[PDB]
Amino acid sequence: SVDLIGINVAGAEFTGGKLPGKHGTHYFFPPEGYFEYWSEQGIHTVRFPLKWERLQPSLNAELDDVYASLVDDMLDQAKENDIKVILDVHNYARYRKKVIGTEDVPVSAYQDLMERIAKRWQGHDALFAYDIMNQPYGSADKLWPAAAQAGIDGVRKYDKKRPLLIEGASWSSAARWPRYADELLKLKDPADNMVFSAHVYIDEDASGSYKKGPGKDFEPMIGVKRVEPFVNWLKEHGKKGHIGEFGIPNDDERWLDAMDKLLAYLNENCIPINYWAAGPSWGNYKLSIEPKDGEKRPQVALLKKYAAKDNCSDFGPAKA
Repeated sequence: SVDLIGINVAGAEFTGGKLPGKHGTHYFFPPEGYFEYWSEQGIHTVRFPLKWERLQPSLNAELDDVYASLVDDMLDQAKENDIKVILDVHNYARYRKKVIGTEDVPVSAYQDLMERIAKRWQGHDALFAYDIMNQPYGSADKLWPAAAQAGIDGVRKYDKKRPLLIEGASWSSAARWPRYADELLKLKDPADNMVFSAHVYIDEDASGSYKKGPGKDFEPMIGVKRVEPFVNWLKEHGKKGHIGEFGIPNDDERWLDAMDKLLAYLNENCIPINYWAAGPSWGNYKLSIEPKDGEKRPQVALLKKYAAKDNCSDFGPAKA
């Protein structure tokens, strides 16, 4: 099923400079009982960041036993709690800081990673989709379309059915999406099951850092206005879409109003969202919606309201 409302569950990609790092010290997978809470809240789709260097510390090599087994366990817990999982290679189109498509990181090495991910997990019922790369940006933008094709070809060697979530250049910006997405139109999927996934934050610079408050002339429609270029591109080209990241602070009604207006527009166009972020080890991080004693999470009420209004059977927007 295609749920319009989902959440990022972040933690396995934390402390990216510590490689391999130690589970429970530098990075964190869901503990036992984690998925039960979100399932009870009516949230059944999760986007799950993974760090490429931890899954595959040598290019072209077998996946790391320890880290890949933690993914096995998390997928098992998801299935036990009726959670659908989008695996996210959360790597900015880079491996050990080098862009996919340079001599350091050939596209064939990225294809190898995606083959191994699909080979290991295509048989797992909790796996819903592959978000093949988080936020290409900067020096990776030009080479990203060719890298995306290699990642698509990699998954399709072993999984010929599941959707592939294809992000865009410039941090997968929804607001700037049509400026760069021309070369994504040339991507070819033999299974014809690609879904484009953009990101949107509503601080001034759209980084999602929220260094300041809303500001005097804050526009409540800012979220809608920043996803319109993306949704209109989908309609113009007959494509399907998705929003892989959006989040807001908990400390101003203006943020919540903009979130409500955004969710209404996504609902009208059958565009799913993955809120950023839940996760087992966020502490007092400003964008965390994980429960924490004494910290309010008004964003969750909005996600629940729109989960009850989900009447879509597929990724939109519908061609009508």
